Amino acid sequence: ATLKAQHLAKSYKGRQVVRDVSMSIDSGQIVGLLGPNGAGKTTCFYMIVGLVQADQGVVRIDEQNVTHLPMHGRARAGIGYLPQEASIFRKLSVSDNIMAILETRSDLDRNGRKEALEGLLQEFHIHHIRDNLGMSLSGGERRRVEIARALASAPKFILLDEPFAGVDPISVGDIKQIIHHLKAKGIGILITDHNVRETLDICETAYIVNDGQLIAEGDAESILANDLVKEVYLGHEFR
Amino acid sequence: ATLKAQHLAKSYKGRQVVRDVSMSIDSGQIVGLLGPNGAGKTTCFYMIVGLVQADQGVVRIDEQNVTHLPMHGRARAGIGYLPQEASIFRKLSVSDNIMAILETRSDLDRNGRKEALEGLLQEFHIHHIRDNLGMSLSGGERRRVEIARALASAPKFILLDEPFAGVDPISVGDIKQIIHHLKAKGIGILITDHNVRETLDICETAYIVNDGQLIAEGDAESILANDLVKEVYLGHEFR
Amino acid sequence: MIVFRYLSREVLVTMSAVSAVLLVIIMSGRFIKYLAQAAQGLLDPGSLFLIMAFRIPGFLQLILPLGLFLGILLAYGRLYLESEMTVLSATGMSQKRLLGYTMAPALLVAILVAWLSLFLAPQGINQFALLLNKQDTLTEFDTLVPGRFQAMRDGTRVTYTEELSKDRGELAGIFISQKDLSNQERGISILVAEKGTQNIQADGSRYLILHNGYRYDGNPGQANYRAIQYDTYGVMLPKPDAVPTADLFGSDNPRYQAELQWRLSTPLLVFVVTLLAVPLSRVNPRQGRFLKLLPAILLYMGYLALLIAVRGQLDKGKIPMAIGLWWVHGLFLAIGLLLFYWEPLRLKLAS
Amino acid sequence: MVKLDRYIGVTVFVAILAVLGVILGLALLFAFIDELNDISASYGIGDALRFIFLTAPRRAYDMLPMAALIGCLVGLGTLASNSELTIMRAAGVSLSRIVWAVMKPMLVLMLAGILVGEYVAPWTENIAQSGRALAQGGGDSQSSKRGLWHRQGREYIHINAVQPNGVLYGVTRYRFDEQRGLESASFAKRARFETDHWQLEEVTTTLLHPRSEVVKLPTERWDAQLSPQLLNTVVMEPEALSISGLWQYIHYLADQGLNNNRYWLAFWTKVLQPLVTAALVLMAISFIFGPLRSVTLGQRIFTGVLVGFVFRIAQDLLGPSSLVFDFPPLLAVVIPASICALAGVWLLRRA
Repeated sequence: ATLKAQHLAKSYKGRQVVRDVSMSIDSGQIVGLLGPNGAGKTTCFYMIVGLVQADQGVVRIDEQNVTHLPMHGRARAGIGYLPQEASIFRKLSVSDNIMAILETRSDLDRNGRKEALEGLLQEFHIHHIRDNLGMSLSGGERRRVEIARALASAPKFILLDEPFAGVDPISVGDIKQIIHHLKAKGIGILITDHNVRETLDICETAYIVNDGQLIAEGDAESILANDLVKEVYLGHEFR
Repeated sequence: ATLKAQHLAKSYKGRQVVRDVSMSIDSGQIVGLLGPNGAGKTTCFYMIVGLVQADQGVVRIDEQNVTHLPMHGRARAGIGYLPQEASIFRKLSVSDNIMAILETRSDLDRNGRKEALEGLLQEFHIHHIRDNLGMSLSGGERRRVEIARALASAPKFILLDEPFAGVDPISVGDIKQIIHHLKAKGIGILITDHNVRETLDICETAYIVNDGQLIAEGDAESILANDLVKEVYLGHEFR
Repeated sequence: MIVFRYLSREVLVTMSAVSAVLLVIIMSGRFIKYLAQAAQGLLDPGSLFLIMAFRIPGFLQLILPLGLFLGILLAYGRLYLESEMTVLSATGMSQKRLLGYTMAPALLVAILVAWLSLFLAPQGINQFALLLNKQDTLTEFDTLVPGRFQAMRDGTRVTYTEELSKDRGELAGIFISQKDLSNQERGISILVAEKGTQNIQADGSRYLILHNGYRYDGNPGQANYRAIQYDTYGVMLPKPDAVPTADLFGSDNPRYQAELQWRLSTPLLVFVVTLLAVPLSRVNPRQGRFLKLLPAILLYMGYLALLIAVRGQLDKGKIPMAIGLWWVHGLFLAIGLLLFYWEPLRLKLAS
Repeated sequence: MVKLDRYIGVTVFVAILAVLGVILGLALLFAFIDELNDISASYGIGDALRFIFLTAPRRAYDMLPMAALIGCLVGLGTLASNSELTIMRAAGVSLSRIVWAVMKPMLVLMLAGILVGEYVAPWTENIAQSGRALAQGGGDSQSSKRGLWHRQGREYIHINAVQPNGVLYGVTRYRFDEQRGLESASFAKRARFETDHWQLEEVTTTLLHPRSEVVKLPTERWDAQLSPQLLNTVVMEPEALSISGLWQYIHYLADQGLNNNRYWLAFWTKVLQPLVTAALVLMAISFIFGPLRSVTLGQRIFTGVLVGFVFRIAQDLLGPSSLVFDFPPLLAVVIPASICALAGVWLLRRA
């Protein structure tokens, strides 16, 4: 499985936020997306998740075009999304958060749903909060059950939105550990954030787009050694 | 001057978010406030700004109690506030953004008001956008004229809220330059943010609060060497 | 002073947009009713534009203060959402000062609704009433067919006749059934006639004389009846709004004093709602700028409708002309005062 | 798909219930505000409270569609406020599934609401208007609103209120001699119709010529037809009639050759109300919750209130115009419902 987004471009009333952005992500690899805020860094990610409809361009997950389908169509194609804000079902418990979406899975059985429910519960260390409602959880537990549901949708790709934003430095290692778990499950991972240090520390092949056009790509060292990103993004005094 | 907050305590539905936190900040030094999110950092910082009324505790600027009076009184005493979100007058130009608040200064005349307007315009190098409206400026210029307005209130202390929020690594150096500009004027500066590396890099005597109570204090190295903050916040793996 | 002209311009343009929307809405509904009546009986097909033109001040009068309400609610909501009011009061702007800055446009609009309410409403309803009284004194078919059984408004009086004349001023086979005003003279009066003759006055109304009839002043099932054998009897019937006339000040008539208190009451209502909407616009949590709009419209209707209620009870309930309307304005004034002094009571009680 | 369906089901259900509670409270509040110009010292605040609260079971049914639209908007608005809906559809759940999950509690509250309003609203409403009219100005020979005047030979008849049960309330029988001398004025509280004749009850005939007799039972002397169209002009509006009363009345004037299309229209607005509500909220849910952009709850509820009032105006204009031109009454309510339905479908496919 390999997802490709070819020649994405979004225009905003005479200002072209993104022009000619092409990106590819393979299953089992951590791909990053960074750049200035005015650049197509923010808009391109939304054009991939489906929140923002791309005016022109191609979005295909494994030979299946998902450009002009609703967000749920991309979800059935394998595109999962994980926003930064609270996405927990506040009035139903955690086991209801995972089972509620597990019942939508076509390729499961009631024994299969209970087995997968228990597997995700004891897998993400949320087994003790089976009684706590969504609104009762703390931040860490919140994000854990959010990721748990994201995996409970059985996606072939996951689009994380600001994972490292607002986490204490003690939790950054936990976030990296869970993202490495998602790596170990053969599911693609797209990461966008303003914490360039941790993202490049965890991302294998990150991209950098500026003023609409893709300007850089490659490993953490390839970007730290790239001169353009230090000129316009990193600022010569990185790390 | 000397800003003091002795034994601050807030009650939140049976939960003491912050209890008996005492800290002081003097003019000309950059003081930080950090810790876990559940701690009294978030509520306590607002209890210093005045957005959240302190159930128990004392807040006085230079031996003058300013705790339980409206926010504008704290503004007259010298306490200035600068939130993270866009606070620019979108319908007023830059010269109108600075002059609009300059007209509130009691101790001035039109020679002094225009002199201060031109001085603040040429001081932050925003003289070329003196005609551009608020909504037309970019982010950096926005924060620049925001700081210019904050100085146009003539404060003895400034409370920055999430300065390095959503900022590119190239602009953090500019933030350091303007905050050092503020320090060179003998005005106190209180900074709270999640970017611990740059915050401690710029803060002289930072505080650390955990589970309601202050757990640490001192310079960047004193906190980097503190074992409890490494246990609950920074982690044994940070830097 | 830049804050003064800033907030003032925003509030004025916003309230102007809202008042334009509400004005087009109300004028379109009333237009649907007037074009409707003009289609049901072909009443005044050409000058319904003039009819609405006379109905404009009566609508703008009540629309302008609400447009001010939602105006400061929307504009100040805009300033709170985008953190402008936060850094505004974080500099030294007292909420009292905000209430003054907001209070100057309240004075302007108070003058506009004052001159409009005092002058343009009795004039518009006056011209509308004269046109309506002519085109409806000959087009409202107020005269009998003859047909039978015409009734007025309530149903208190009923005039019945079998024939009209060339002058449409003679009658034949008359019977009238009326009550007076209530408790006093509770009895129903009925008159029967062979020949009657109706006379109409150029100024208005109608006066009719009937010949050789009868007169009864008793209730059907009480056994108290009187008979009056007459041969000639002249009755003066009333008319085929009436109170909006001219600005003759509070005289012996309590209805004129009351209507003067209401017309005079609208601008004071503008001031009151202006006081209400300054603290009612604190939508700083960035979670609802459109939330307070419906409670503002509905609460404003609780102001206007209740004011009309006590103004209606001012004449027959004997509410002294210094108590009632100022009682209402004092109620909503108390609301605004409470909302404004919620926080200073916390801060001063803490001391 | 049971946990999500029960989740959104309970949320939308309690949301609609709360909305109906608040709207009913404000409606009764303004009704009490408005009924304060009617007191005749005989009964005021107490009889007011009794009237309003007897009308509450009626008003709840009239509020049910609006409470359903706004209620669903509160359900999906609170669910989408906490970013639960966006991630709910970001996992493979289409919007139509959510629309059905919202619509099932609506169908429960509308199917259950029509029999509640039809079994409980007409009875409590009859008691309400009956007692209110009686203590306010009932038993008088004269009735507010509309009372029927008719003349048979040398006899004059006034009816206080004609009820669509074949019963006439407040029957006055003015019987003059040829000389016009009142040989008998009488009054009847109620009257029943039985095949060949009219039979009056609680009758009081008074006259003093060579007594004031009181007969409580039938008096049969009306060879007059008292035509069903003359009585049909005075019947109360079809709002108060039960649904079965609308059917039986529709077929009651149909046998007499009288036209019955207003009552067919009300019959279909009553019977197909869950359908038109389902289409209205289908289009509203599709239009407001369609785009992925985050919209505040006040803006969602506000724009949905705009939709409901706009289509409310649409049916209000499109009914009278539907039957003045003599179309079938079914398509009158079906065509706008199908327009909202198909528009909601096209909006669903837009997403």
